[PDB]
Amino acid sequence: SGKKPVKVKTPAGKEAELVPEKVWALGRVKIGLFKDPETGKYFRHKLPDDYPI
DNA sequence: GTGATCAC
DNA sequence: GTGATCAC
Repeated sequence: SGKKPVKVKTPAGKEAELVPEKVWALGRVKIGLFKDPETGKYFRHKLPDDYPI
């Protein structure tokens, strides 16, 4: 089932509400792996500090 | 330079 | 084998 959506900036520079595929703690910083739906390309982006890991 | 992850 | 993600 999907992860909680999160507002990210895409590598194109638009804000999108996207569902990460995978999330983890990068040391203290929470990181998600996202796919830009329009372009199909993967990118990583910081998650909120309270985001469920 | 570290810490984890995986599409490339 | 590693770029790229952040705050420290």
